[PDB]
Amino acid sequence: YTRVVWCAVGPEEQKKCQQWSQQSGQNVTCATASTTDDCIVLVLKGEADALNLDGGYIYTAGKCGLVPVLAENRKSSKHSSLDCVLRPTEGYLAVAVVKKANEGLTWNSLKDKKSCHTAVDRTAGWNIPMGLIVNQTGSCAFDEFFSQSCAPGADPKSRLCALCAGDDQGLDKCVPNSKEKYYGYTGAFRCLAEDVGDVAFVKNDTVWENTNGESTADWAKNLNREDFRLLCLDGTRKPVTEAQSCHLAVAPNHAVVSRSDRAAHVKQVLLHQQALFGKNGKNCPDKFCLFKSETKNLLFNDNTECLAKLGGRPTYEEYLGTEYVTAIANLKKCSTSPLLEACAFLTR
Amino acid sequence: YTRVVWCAVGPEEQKKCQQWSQQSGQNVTCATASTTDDCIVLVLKGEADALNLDGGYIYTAGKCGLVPVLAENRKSSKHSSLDCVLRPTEGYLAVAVVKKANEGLTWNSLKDKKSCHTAVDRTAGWNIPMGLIVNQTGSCAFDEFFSQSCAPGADPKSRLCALCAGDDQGLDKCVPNSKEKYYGYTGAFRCLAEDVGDVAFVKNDTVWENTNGESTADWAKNLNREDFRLLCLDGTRKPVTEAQSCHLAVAPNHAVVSRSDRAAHVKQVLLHQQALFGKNGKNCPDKFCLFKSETKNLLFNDNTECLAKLGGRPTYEEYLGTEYVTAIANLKKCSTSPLLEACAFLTR
Ligand SMILES: *[C@@H]1O[C@H](CO)[C@@H](O[C@@H]2O[C@H](CO)[C@@H](O[C@@H]3O[C@H](CO)[C@@H](O)[C@H](O)[C@@H]3O)[C@H](O)[C@H]2NC(C)=O)[C@H](O)[C@H]1NC(C)=O
Ligand SMILES: *[C@@H]1O[C@H](CO)[C@@H](O[C@@H]2O[C@H](CO)[C@@H](O[C@@H]3O[C@H](CO)[C@@H](O)[C@H](O)[C@@H]3O)[C@H](O)[C@H]2NC(C)=O)[C@H](O)[C@H]1NC(C)=O
Ligand SMILES: *[C@@H]1O[C@H](CO)[C@@H](O[C@@H]2O[C@H](CO)[C@@H](O[C@@H]3O[C@H](CO)[C@@H](O)[C@H](O)[C@@H]3O)[C@H](O)[C@H]2NC(C)=O)[C@H](O)[C@H]1NC(C)=O
Ligand SMILES: *[C@@H]1O[C@H](CO)[C@@H](O)[C@H](O)[C@H]1NC(C)=O
Ligand SMILES: *[C@@H]1O[C@H](CO)[C@@H](O)[C@H](O)[C@H]1NC(C)=O
Ligand SMILES: [Fe+3]
Ligand SMILES: [Fe+3]
Repeated sequence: YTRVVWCAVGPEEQKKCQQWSQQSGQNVTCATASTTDDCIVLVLKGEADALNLDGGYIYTAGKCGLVPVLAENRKSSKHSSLDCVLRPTEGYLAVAVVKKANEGLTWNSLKDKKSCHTAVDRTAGWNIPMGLIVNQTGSCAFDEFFSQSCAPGADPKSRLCALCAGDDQGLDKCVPNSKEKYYGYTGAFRCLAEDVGDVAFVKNDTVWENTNGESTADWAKNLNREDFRLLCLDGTRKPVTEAQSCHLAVAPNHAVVSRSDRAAHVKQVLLHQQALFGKNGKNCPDKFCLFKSETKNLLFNDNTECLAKLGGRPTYEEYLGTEYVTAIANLKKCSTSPLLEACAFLTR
Repeated sequence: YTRVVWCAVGPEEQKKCQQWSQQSGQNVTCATASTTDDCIVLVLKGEADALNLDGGYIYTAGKCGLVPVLAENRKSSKHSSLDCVLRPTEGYLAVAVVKKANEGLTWNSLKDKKSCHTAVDRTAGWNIPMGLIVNQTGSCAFDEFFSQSCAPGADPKSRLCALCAGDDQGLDKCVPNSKEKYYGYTGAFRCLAEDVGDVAFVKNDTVWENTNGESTADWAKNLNREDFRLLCLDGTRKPVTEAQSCHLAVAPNHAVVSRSDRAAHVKQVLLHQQALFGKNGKNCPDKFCLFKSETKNLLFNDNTECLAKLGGRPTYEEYLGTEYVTAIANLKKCSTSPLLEACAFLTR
């Protein structure tokens, strides 16, 4: 079994993964589930080997005994010296984003507003904001804080899914995959853009990448980053240019996880797939580009330069950092997740 | 070591080999094992010298350090001028064959149909089809693709062996030798003919040789090649007459393999045995015919005119060709062979 089985979340990821397999000569093959949690179960059971996860999902994989292998790396501010694969990773910036023409809306007037979330359990979409809201209100009732939300992966019957749109035909509302119109960094921003929500919980990069002709998609085509502001924790609003002083927190980068027994194999194969199909890939763009989709962050973020090595011998705890682990642990006391309950005994 | 020890797969091949030995004055001697893999292990151990193999099996022999000696050669379309032994080899046409009266069945509707295979690891039976299926689906789960199969050599407990019938008393179901009813080119076609399966993976020649009174066997006696069609890769069906435009791939011809140290010896001896017992053999048909069995392609294909010389100094790679080698290597990423694991350990 030299093939590395990649877990694709949803049918759009599955098409890119099938492409990847064909061009990889089955050095990579595809399993699919409708959700990230399902894919974490596939890797647990050895029906799949790996997938690239948001840090919040890495927490779930970690509790279930999976390990981080390689981290997403985007273009930094300084070094063009060190190779991308050896270059220190820079955490992305979790921001709350509002329309500039919705004056009166601050961090402190968020209660019973409409929210857009990348999905439940994701770092910028959910762990960071809802962690802060629960901590500030001293209440576990984050499910009643917003009047209405789109938070893919929530209970589809609840107000947390009220604003989710699903497919073109409106099927699979609130399913935490890319077939849901408002799923992900893209989808949550599109949710704020089409004014379905008052606030979107996304990362700094998402705002830039979908404004001022930077995206070619018809909803994002004619968007100006002047029509948007960033809610800061100090109550103030600011332009999207001052993310560095107006962000909720710094997220650890999306990273690949595997079973321990498969990590070395998965690492070696990916370093080589990156060399062939990465940013400066021998076979990118004529054959296949690993880090490009229909600008819909399939398998990897489209802004991924390469997958980088980590420190020596890292656990999910070391990778995410003690602080973000404690913030997650605390928010999770207000909830139960099936996978966290199922796997709880492994790290207790 | 002037004796050439021939490896016979199964007891029917052993009877023909013993006959051959007797008539050869022990210029040829017989070893037997129950499977082709077992026979390749005998040659590895020096407990035998040689046998005639399908190209897929030649890949396994090759990885275990064996070399090709002489190729099967059947009647071509053009030259009756050049001697058979000097005449370029053409190589056979791997086809998917259906009943014409199973309308709706194309290459693209094959999933969870019933399949018939010559055996696991054979070129037309397995490598070509399952290579294409795995590449198209981007999945290594070829074992779950068909609902049920007969693929001799598969796990006898699995669905890949579900349709295999064994011997007349039903013993040794799925054993990859001629005692299994649906073993080989003949057996896989008989599997389609008796409607045990919806598709058979065989070569062009097998269809012709068992239809329109061409075979005298009771299952093949009353078969019309109008009641059969060829699945093409472009989705279309076609008559068995247009194999040239409706084939999965071109297979390298079955060929004799030996240890490197034994190739020249085995070559010299066989050229002479062919002269005595081949198609226009001095002693064929009054004493012994090397290229005739009880219509069971024993040791050699019955459609073999002679064994032909190869180009100067060919490896298994050069003989099978870079493209078919790549296809095999890629399908083998989805599997593990103990024999290939052992041989990697003891060729390095
Ligand atoms: C699919 O994966 C295989 C397995 O890794 C890839 O082929 C392998 O590529 C490596 C690295 O380039 C080769 O290693 C080389 O060894 C030679 C010494 O013989 C050295 O000169 C090179 O510097 C390098 O270390 C290796 O030959 C090769 N392995 C095999 C088994 O073929 C292949 O590129 C991948 N294909 C795709 C489409 O991803
Ligand atoms: C917030 O997100 C945006 C989008 O990722 C970040 O803007 C990016 O900033 C970097 C500098 O750190 C720019 O990199 C430059 O790339 C060009 C070539 O593309 C090159 O000429 C320079 O050498 C440099 O490396 C990048 O262009 C820019 N992206 C966009 C679309 O404006 C920004 O850094 C993030 N903000 C914070 C505070 O982290
Ligand atoms: C698919 O397989 C069939 C069966 O092997 C092939 O048909 C065979 O074609 C050969 C050579 O073209 C025929 O030989 C011919 O024999 C006559 C005299 O017997 C001679 O005048 C010709 O010059 C030629 O040598 C052979 O009889 C025929 N066999 C049958 C049973 O039909 C067919 O060629 C293969 N298809 C492709 C596309 O390769
Ligand atoms: C696998 O399929 C794709 C398209 O279907 C093709 O481009 C690729 O070369 C195929 N691989 C092989 C080994 O044929
Ligand atoms: C057997 O081999 C010897 C030695 O090469 C040769 O002279 C003889 O003609 C052969 N006999 C048969 C039956 O092939
Ligand atoms: Fe994230
Ligand atoms: Fe064959």
